[PDB]
Amino acid sequence: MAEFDAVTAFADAPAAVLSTLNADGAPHLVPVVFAVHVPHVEGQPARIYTAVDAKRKTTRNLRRLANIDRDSRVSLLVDHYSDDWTQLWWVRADGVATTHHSGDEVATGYALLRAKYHQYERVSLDGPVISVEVSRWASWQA
Amino acid sequence: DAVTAFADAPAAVLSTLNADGAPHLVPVVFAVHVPHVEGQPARIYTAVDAKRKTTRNLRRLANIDRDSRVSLLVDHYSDDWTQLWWVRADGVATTHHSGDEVATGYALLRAKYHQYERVSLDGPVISVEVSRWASWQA
Ligand SMILES: C[C@H](OP(=O)(O)OC[C@@H](O)[C@@H](O)[C@@H](O)Cn1c2nc(=O)[nH]c(=O)c-2cc2ccc(O)cc21)C(=O)N[C@@H](CCC(=O)N[C@@H](CCC(=O)O)C(=O)O)C(=O)O
Ligand code: NA
Repeated sequence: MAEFDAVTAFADAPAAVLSTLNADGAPHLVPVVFAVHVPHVEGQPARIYTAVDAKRKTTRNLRRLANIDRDSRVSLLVDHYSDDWTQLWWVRADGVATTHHSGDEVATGYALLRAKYHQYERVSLDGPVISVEVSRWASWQA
Repeated sequence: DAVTAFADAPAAVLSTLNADGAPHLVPVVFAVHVPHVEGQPARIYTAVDAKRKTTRNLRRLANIDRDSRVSLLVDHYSDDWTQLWWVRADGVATTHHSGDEVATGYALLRAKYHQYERVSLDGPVISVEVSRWASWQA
């Protein structure tokens, strides 16, 4: 951990990269917007929420190629890049992802995303929510 | 042109596998060489440079030496969500502690980043041969 508040810096950033494992164990990367929920009690883990944008579809037809549901281990990285290399920093969060189609976690993820991103005033939230339980934080600065 | 967009971007995220199989992520500056040779994969180079670090024996190198399979992502983010795009390169990485690929990587890095003009590079270079490209734009 570098000497800044890594969780706040990660939380305040608008975009992160999400890494999941393919079926054959190879890495896979997608960008995400997200919102961090900081623990209520000391010792409890942070959780990170991201929603998947969904078009209206049949309940059991369309399929997703990549797997979280098969392997749940994920990592998320926020980088602050600048052409001025003195201003570089990053924060990584490693954890376990769970996909939710209804229930508390969907409601919580939509609410937190709406609170963070003004854009969701005009972009609907209709898809499933991935919740990541963070087990390790790392950070670095220039 | 996904490949050119990726190549021109200043930074990417690199994913490697830890010993236990779990994903590891670190940001990188990089340079892409597309050979002008039919069937040759694109090659991405990144180095262990002078940005502050405690060791040159970084975790991502140990990972690559264990399991060569990597992915790298360029994201183009904007507050205007109409301007979003990303490009992902999946491939096979090799670490180089000496030899031709070290000099090739340093040279391509310097050609792209003015910031490296006056930096002495002497850490290892990773080269990645891309097996697949993927892309999306808003
Ligand atoms: C021990 C070591 O830590 P360190 O000396 O603090 O490493 C700091 C480097 O990651 C740091 O110099 C680079 O990220 C800087 N850096 C670049 N550094 C470069 O050398 N080359 C680049 O192209 C580069 C680009 C870049 C762009 C954006 C940015 O924000 C930073 C960038 C290490 O192994 N680092 C890892 C990342 C941290 C890590 O994984 N640590 C372990 C714990 C340490 C251990 O394994 O015991 C963990 O969290 O599991 C690595 O770089 O692969
Ligand atoms: Na709370």
